[PDB]
Amino acid sequence: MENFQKVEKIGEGTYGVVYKARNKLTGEVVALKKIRLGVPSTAIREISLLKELNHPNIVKLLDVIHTENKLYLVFEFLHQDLKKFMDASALTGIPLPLIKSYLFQLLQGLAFCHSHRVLHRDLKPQNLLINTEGAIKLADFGLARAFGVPVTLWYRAPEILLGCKYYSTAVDIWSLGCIFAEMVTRRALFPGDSEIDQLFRIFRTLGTPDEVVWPGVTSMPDYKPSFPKWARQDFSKVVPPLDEDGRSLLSQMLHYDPNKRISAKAALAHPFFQDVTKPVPHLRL
Ligand SMILES: C[C@@H](O)[C@@H](C)Oc1nc(Nc2ccc([S@](=N)(=O)C3CC3)cc2)ncc1Br
Repeated sequence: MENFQKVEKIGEGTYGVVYKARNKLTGEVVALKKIRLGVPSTAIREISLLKELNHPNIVKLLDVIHTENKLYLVFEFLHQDLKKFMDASALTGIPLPLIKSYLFQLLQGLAFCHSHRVLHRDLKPQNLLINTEGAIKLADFGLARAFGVPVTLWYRAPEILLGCKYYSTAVDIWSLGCIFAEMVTRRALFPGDSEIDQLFRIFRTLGTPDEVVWPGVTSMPDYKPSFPKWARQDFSKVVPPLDEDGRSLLSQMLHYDPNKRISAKAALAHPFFQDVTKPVPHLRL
């Protein structure tokens, strides 16, 4: 920490506080994360593995600093998050080709991390970071598991909400699916204020799941036979004015059954991405 000069606080939550900071002697400008507490050894090993994990759509973890029995993480700094960018574009909306770029790259990031069996688990607009060049990257990949972390529910896959202890990479596709739809419509897709309300907002839109669409669902830990039975709605109603290609890909990203939910790899090949390009955004910094 004495090697770093804090500039401003840019975030807070699970893992504590995040600062924009300058390395007092290199001059490099970084994002510094102080982890919230010595540090268990399994957490050190796992975070060390994450440092290896380099890809253009993943926020580079530059340095792990474990000292005075605290853990600091030093990340590359990007200048804006997707939430602020969505708020600033709320009057016009983000152009579809930039949405498509951002989705494509984000699926590239997941594909990569998933091929290394690394899971995000807590995707949200504040974890997705952009630059002036038209790139977008995922921040905090693998932190949940490295740290054994057990509040925004809005992007939570139904299998987590119904009490699956052993969930898969499919939980990140679900989240990214809810973010895709939010970019398109300019409203959060499932804005739950509690876990049951989150679940029930999902059921009211996609239909109450059952054994036919999701084998095994009724035996899940927090499944209750007393759940109300709502009928599924048309995506044409959910995400106007996304085209049929985009709606087809979204529904596959929002399959109830995690084994039927599209992989990031397969999603990259979806016809929605046939005319993808890489626009640059208008960022006001
Ligand atoms: C993912 C989340 O904890 C974050 C904190 O981490 C990072 N944040 C950033 N940069 C950054 C994040 C937010 C904003 S913002 N849209 O202006 C916010 C309203 C103030 C600007 C830059 N760069 C690497 C990391 Br890692």
